[PDB]
Amino acid sequence: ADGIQDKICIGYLSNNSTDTVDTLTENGVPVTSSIDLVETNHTGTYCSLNGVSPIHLGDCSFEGWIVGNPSCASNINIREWSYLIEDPNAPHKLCFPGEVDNNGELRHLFSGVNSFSRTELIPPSKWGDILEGTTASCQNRGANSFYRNLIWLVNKLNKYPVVKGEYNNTTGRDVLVLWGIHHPDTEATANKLYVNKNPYTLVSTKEWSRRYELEIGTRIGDGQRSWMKIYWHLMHPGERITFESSGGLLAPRYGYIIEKYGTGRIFQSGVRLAKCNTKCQTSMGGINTNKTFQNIERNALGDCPKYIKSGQLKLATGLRNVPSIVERGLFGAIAGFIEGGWPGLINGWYGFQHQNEQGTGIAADKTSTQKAINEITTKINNIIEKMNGNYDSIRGEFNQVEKRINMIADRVDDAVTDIWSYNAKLLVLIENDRTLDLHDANVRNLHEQIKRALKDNAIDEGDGCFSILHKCNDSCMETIRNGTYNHEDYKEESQLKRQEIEGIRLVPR
Amino acid sequence: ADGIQDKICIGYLSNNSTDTVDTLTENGVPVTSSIDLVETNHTGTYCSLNGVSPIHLGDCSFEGWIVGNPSCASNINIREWSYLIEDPNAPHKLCFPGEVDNNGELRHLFSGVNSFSRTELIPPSKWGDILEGTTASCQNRGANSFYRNLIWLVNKLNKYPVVKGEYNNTTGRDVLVLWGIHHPDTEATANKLYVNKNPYTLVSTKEWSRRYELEIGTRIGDGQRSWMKIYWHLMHPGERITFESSGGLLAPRYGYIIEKYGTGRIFQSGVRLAKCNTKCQTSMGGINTNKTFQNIERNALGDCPKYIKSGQLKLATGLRNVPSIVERGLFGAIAGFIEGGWPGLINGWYGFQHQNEQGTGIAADKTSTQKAINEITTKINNIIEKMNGNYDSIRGEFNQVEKRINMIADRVDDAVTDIWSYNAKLLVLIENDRTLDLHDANVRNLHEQIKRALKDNAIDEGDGCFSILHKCNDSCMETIRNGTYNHEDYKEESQLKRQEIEGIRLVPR
Amino acid sequence: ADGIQDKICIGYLSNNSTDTVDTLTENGVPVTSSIDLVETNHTGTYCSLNGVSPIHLGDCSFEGWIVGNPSCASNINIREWSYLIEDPNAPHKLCFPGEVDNNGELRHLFSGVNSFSRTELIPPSKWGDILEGTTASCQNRGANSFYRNLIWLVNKLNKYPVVKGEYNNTTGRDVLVLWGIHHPDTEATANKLYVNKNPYTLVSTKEWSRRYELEIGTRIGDGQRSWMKIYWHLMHPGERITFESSGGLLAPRYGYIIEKYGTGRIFQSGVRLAKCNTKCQTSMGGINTNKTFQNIERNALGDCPKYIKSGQLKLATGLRNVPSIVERGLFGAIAGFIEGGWPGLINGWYGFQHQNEQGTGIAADKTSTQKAINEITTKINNIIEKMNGNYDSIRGEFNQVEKRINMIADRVDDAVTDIWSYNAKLLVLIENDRTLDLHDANVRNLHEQIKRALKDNAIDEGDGCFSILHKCNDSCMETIRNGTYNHEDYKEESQLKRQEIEGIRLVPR
Ligand SMILES: *[C@@H]1O[C@H](CO)[C@@H](O[C@@H]2O[C@H](CO)[C@@H](O)[C@H](O)[C@H]2NC(C)=O)[C@H](O)[C@H]1NC(C)=O
Ligand SMILES: *[C@@H]1O[C@H](CO)[C@@H](O[C@@H]2O[C@H](CO)[C@@H](O)[C@H](O)[C@H]2NC(C)=O)[C@H](O)[C@H]1NC(C)=O
Ligand SMILES: *[C@@H]1O[C@H](CO)[C@@H](O[C@@H]2O[C@H](CO)[C@@H](O)[C@H](O)[C@H]2NC(C)=O)[C@H](O)[C@H]1NC(C)=O
Ligand SMILES: *[C@@H]1O[C@H](CO)[C@@H](O)[C@H](O)[C@H]1NC(C)=O
Ligand SMILES: *[C@@H]1O[C@H](CO)[C@@H](O)[C@H](O)[C@H]1NC(C)=O
Ligand SMILES: *[C@@H]1O[C@H](CO)[C@@H](O)[C@H](O)[C@H]1NC(C)=O
Repeated sequence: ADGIQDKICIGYLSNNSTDTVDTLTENGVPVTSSIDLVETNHTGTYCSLNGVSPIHLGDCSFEGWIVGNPSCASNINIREWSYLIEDPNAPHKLCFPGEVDNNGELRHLFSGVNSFSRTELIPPSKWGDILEGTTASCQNRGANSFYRNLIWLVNKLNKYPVVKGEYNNTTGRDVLVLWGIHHPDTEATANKLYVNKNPYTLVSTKEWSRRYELEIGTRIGDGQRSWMKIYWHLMHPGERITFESSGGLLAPRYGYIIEKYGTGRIFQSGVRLAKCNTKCQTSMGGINTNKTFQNIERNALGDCPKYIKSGQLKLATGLRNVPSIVERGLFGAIAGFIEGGWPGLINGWYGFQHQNEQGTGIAADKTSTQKAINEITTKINNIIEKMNGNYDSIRGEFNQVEKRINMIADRVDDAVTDIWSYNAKLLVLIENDRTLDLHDANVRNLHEQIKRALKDNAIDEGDGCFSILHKCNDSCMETIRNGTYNHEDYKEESQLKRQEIEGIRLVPR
Repeated sequence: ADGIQDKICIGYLSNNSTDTVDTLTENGVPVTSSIDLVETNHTGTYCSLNGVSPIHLGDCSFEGWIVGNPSCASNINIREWSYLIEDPNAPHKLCFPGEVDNNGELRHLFSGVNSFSRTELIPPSKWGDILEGTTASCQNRGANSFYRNLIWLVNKLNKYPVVKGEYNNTTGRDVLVLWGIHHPDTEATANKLYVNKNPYTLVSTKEWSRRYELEIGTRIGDGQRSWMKIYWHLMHPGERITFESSGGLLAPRYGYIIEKYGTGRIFQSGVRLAKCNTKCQTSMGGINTNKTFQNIERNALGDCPKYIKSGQLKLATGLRNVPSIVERGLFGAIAGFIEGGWPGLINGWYGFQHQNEQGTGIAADKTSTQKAINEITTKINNIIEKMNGNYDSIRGEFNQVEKRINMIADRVDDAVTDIWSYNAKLLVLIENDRTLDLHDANVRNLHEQIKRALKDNAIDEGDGCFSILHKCNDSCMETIRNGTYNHEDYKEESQLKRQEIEGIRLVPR
Repeated sequence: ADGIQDKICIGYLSNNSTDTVDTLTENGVPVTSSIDLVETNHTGTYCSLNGVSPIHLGDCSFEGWIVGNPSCASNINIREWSYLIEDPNAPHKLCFPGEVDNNGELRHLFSGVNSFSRTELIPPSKWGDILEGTTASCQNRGANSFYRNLIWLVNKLNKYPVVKGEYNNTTGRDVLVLWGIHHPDTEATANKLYVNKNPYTLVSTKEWSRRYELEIGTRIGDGQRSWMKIYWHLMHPGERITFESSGGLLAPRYGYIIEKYGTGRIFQSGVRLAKCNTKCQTSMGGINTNKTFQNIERNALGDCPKYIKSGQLKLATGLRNVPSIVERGLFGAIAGFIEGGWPGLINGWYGFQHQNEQGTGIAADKTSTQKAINEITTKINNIIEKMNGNYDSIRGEFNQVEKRINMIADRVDDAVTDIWSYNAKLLVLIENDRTLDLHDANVRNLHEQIKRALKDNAIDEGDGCFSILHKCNDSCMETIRNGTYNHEDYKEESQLKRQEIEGIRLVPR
């Protein structure tokens, strides 16, 4: 074949790429590397959350558990929980027919509590010459009993003196106090249990006072015609609460001393509780990741990636080194192998390819490729580390009659997810174009430094290569790659060669 | 005239620019085309919403309609609605002076409902040896009557036996049950209507229980001194509800089986209900658009563009082809005509203008321009189609005494709008710079490919044009345009011409 | 030193930088100037808010103030407030033991009130033949007294006739109406004060009706064993309210006409009230800035920068004029002085540096720099001026029992702040890359312009400079700078010089 000038090319060195990204302007762009911004894996189980175990309520509802239905696990030894797991259809709810007042708010406050201790508020003896009602509805191991937290005060010897009890919160923390009223199905039952005419109960702190009378009538709860209503109050430190009754009162025995609460979630049973720990629990499973987005489950609690409605989002890190870059004046070469291999993050080289009489080869330019790795590392770290806010669900606990406020809370969570989801999808598409164009600008900048060093000693072939107008052996090549080439040294030889080339004619003149 | 070299210019072809955009860095930039991102057109009427008609409550309030004020249109035949339209001063509210308990919640749940069916819960005969009170306050076809949904139980022959009724929700769906209590103005009226001393009403499900006694005294509603309180509960499947009364109960007759509810809005009357269908209904009119933003009305319901506080936002799609582009080394030509017309999205071509002895002309480069159309299309489709979230108002239904929560919910809607408003205004400005810059970059790329083809056979005039150093007739120009021109074919002629040009002296040596 | 050709260099003229910023891809980039996007300075005091004074409740709680505890300053003369400052341990609350119903809602609506006036609802005479109860718990002006806004109706001559009174809202505005019920500690006290058996109060509008009976028993408030409960209603124009009692009513005397309410905040005492005015009040102090973000305090009210969780964010405006730009083909010079000084926005100039046999000098290119100032100004103004939404806290007032809605509101506030926080941090990083890159493109364009004018009469040195192939005295330099230089003028000279330099040999041939 005809003789050819020695040649040096500046551009990309990499292997063949398989994995593509999308950019705002282009689809299915092959690049040498990328990262996934979205977490899709999870444990598929309920785990501890940041070292703190949840409580699985098993066969019991929250209400049954918190009031102390003796068919439920006692909470005498509980110290903390991160979240609760509850069976919507748990069999053991309130053992004796009744309801809990404001129980959506109570669920929300006990969804997680970081410091919890059950405490005896008032000893059973304080109420005086009374006895304690028990019921087959609320059995303890086959014996008739009652909620662990309350005392059903009833007549002794057919008398019911006025009873009184009080509790001062001296614990230095918040204390949950529970009490109730039993409403008889008949006047006969009321007369029998409580004796006194027009029984009343009066409960007060220095901030509020409530008075309760009996609401007589037949109800349709299972296993009883009468009915109980349960009430609660969270006392701040220094509060005082007093109870007085001539009949009806289900007296407070045990309360809960609680600190750092409302910090959990009531998740639904089904998914299994496993021995494991995660920094982000969702209803599908626990997530352990350094990714800042997840597309698994909107219902999430803890140190979480933001949920987004998205498929995977691949953030380009490497090079667009495909055959067609030549149409933009860029050079690239493909090679299964180099030496010291390819850099991890960008997979991985700006560099040179040469040809002279001694042969061919490729060589990386470490200094420029390092500035690129730094720029890419800086970009990725800024996108990731600046997302340092709070991204678990915006969510509350609500009961059956709180549909409006439940709906609006869930909508605001959805609206916040919509802003994040669009922003994430666009940032990635935009930044992918900017990263690919950044690699191009970098190699073009290297190409211009070479152009500048070669001056009139080389023809710019417009494809990222230079044809050198003198003999350029491996030592010459290495002076070009290492920035020490001096065009003066070869001026005589180069002007003679340029003259010779200028005179060649494809069709004879 | 003096001799001139044949010439080819690479750049923009288009007609005159009638369309200006703003960019992050410049105002009033003329471009050959853009698209509007914000919808400003609407029907000015209330329409069907994605195939589902609303209900115009006409001269009735929601309360009147829902309890069945006989002056209001029966809902016996209604099966569904997308939203409600209500006159805030409708004359027909509760016909007999009264109130509906928790009516904000009730409004919110009935704002729209996908499957609705009225149902007779309990036959009027079940209540026993009672009669039914009617009233001139509630006339039906001129006759004294009562709400369709309730039965005013009163004595028969100066007897009022205890009445009982119950309803088992066996429907597989949610059942709204309504009931009330009448509170006499005097003990005399209470004795006359209900007979029994201290009459009571007891209503209960297995989940809750309420007991109601009469609250006697004169009220100020129009046409009556007495007063009614209406109450409701939404039963889930399997629930059971019982009624018992010795006087005062306004007994349940008709309830409503409902599925997929709380999905609507209660819009205010004034704007007219037209025969039409839209995917997004606002209080101003229906919006039928593929735009993703609207600036018409914040109160919007359905598959909606997100409401933003903004003027129109023009996204540039076409070319910055103005005379001043030459200051940045770019060529452009303005033509009222080109064979085959201009492309739709960019309203302009990348391409060529030429001059030689045969004459002058312009020609589109189809390959480059097509690549641009793909890029702009992909860009637009991303910006638009990635916004597939839920952008109608974050809003609820609240009554007069629910001001705080209403205020808060509205502020959240507004803050969400403030996020999207800024994001939209800025994205457009930013993306317009990118788009106009991308077009430049694309024609600079063409110009460079030609530069590379012509090599030393053309002088780069720095204005987008090359002065060709040989005769280049139409055939030769087509080889340049179609990428087959071979500089070697004209090497002798081009060298001779260059030598001649270098020898010329404007001012004689 | 050897003879050198005359030279002109195109690029940046400025002083040493001393100012750094970060970009998405690089940290600590020295720039000639930047601006701070985040406000960090505040008054450290409570000020008037946009000309409207707050109210410092001093040693009274809001309840105590609004009901008119005589220990609290009278609000007879108040016309408005922008916000309230309250001691959470204020000693003067309700002077007689009691509670205010729905007091969190009340706090929220009175948090700031733009038009307020106290008004006499019902003259004391209306209630008929009763006397006014007073108490040492509520002393005023040396004597037992009672709340300013209420009258404790008690018997006269051991009779308590049924009292009645009404108020019609004909103010055209909303009117806050307060009433109460006294609950005796004993039957003996009830029979003594009110005489009648089973005393009742009936309070009704045309929209609702409430009946209150006495709740007898001993409470634990300081200084009294009985208890009062206080109620309110906000009447819209046209509303009518009626009161009737046979014992217990604390009758309404003064109410409040209000307009544009719910607009404030209840800040906590501590920070002192000062004679100042600002547009944005935070719990840390007043903020008077045109910046659109602040990192001072999340609890902020008014015309506010958005609170973000961020350090300072420095937006690049000036030039990246550092020695290493020459590696990217760019020229810059550093100088202390230039005729007329540096432009303030970018600090300072695109321009020229020359050298010939008359000496060396720099000169600004005013036309290209002004374009850059316009571009940056336009950028800044878009970023700032398009943030014209509402950015103070998403917040409400709640009482102690309203923990869940308070937590959820505060969470929404936080999640909105999290969006703006990430967005502001990224946007500054991204725009800084784009600003410095824009300045680079601008000077490269000026350089290309000069390149085009010099044509073959100059050697492009690839560092921003041109070696001119002829003598170019200062007049010649000036024709280059002002775009009148004509290469034809120096063609003969330049070709002779080029041919000379081509023949020179560093090592003799
Ligand atoms: C709860 O606290 C109160 C104080 O608020 C206690 O009542 C005081 O009891 C002391 C004697 O221990 C008396 O000297 C005071 O006169 C009482 N003060 C008041 C204001 O009533 C009460 O004993 C404490 N209750 C419990 C269960 O410990
Ligand atoms: C509502 O459901 C209850 C419970 O299924 C029905 O009461 C049952 O009625 C049958 C027929 O008389 C008796 O044999 C059962 O013993 C009853 N069960 C209970 C638990 O009482 C009741 O009839 C249903 N009511 C209506 C109106 O459908
Ligand atoms: C409040 O308004 C009511 C309703 O307008 C007034 O009651 C009317 O008083 C007029 C004038 O004396 C009578 O002729 C009407 O018959 C009344 N109508 C009704 C329905 O009551 C009442 O006087 C007003 N109250 C006050 C204190 O101004
Ligand atoms: C550059 O390469 C030449 C040839 O290998 C070598 O002799 C010289 O030391 C190198 N200079 C630098 C700075 O590495
Ligand atoms: C390009 O134009 C030349 C000159 O007219 C023509 O003969 C040739 O076939 C064309 N080639 C292509 C690839 O269109
Ligand atoms: C440019 O420079 C020349 C020489 O200094 C001067 O005479 C002339 O007026 C200038 N031209 C313009 C257009 O400013």
